[PDB]
Amino acid sequence: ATLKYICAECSSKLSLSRTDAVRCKDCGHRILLKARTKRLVQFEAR
Amino acid sequence: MIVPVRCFSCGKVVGDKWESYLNLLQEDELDEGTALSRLGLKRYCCRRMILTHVDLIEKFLRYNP
Amino acid sequence: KVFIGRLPIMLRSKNCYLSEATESDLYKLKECP
Amino acid sequence: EEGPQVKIREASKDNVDFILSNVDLAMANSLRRVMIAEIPTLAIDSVEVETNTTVLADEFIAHRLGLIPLQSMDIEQLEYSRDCFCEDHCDKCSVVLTLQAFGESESTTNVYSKDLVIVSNLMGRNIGHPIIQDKEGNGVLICKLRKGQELKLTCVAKKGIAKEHAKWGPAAAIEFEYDPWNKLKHTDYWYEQDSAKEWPQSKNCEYEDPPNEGDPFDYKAQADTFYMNVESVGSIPVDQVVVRGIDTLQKKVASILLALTQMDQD
Repeated sequence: ATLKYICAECSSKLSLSRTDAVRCKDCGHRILLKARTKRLVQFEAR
Repeated sequence: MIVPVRCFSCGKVVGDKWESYLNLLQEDELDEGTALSRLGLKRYCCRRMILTHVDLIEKFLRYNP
Repeated sequence: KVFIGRLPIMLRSKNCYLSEATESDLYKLKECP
Repeated sequence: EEGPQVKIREASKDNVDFILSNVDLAMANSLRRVMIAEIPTLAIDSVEVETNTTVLADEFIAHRLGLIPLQSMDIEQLEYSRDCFCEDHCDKCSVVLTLQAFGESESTTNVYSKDLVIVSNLMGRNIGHPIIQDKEGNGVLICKLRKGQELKLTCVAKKGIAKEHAKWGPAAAIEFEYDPWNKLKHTDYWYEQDSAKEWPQSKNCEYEDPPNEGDPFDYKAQADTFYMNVESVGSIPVDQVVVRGIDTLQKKVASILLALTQMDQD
């Protein structure tokens, strides 16, 4: 049900915004990816 | 990095024969060259395909998310 | 006792955590073995 | 019967060793090529990746899915997208396959072509079925994944042929030979001392009578007899890969007569 970022290790849908620093709940590992986009992407089969 | 489905040069399907071949090695303890002929790979083109591919994926898999 | 700058360490040297670490150890670190 | 005849030698579900006799070389080959590049087939040509966590990148898998052979016997009754009046595809010109996987197993889950699912109406006809010949029954390993790695796709297969891409061609290889004992001297063997010994003999020498020294050089000799052997992938039974061959080729040679006509009115 919706999300944003991710733990680069404990991969746990996080999410946030301005001034909320850039950490995680427990393990700090301030890395954070950004997960996919809902809108399906289409590809060439060759 | 995963088996190559189908042979470059020639064209013949070859993506399934991975495990089959890989098994003819650990279990039925055989020697390459023969193993292949048994899997049906007769001509070097679609032969070299298997005998070479290095399954990196397994190494890839071993990371995390 | 006292702080006097930092010495950029070399990878896989005595001071690198990797020197001690093992196969399985690394992957969980992300560093390719 | 009337002209160019055959004498099938060995023959299985995957090969069709045989002998084409009394035809022109041009024709032998003409056919050969036809078999290789222009036999209509079916295969994936559009992957709508919804979710993927694997180590194989999107377009990677994609490519693979295309190669994965699909059923195509009734192909001849599934219009090519480009002709079906539907804005971008329909059950009347396309097949839809879905793919879902999840890393439940605490030990590497394999994604095989058998995991494909047909979700479009087949309209009752052999088509779009991931062809399997694997002993176990899971053919072609698409890709692996670990812990909680997912992979939701959706494919659309269409007609298409080895000209537009090989992933369509059914051929996969085709033996071809003739004059096993160079009688027309279509070659000049390279040697160090003696051609005969250094240049191996072909299993196909037997079926044709040997040389006979003394004899002068036969010049009026042309080219009867060819020892083909249409192999196959599976999308089609080795036979059709040879019939539809002689067929498609034939249709073309017609659309030239047909065009020669729509051109006589003016």
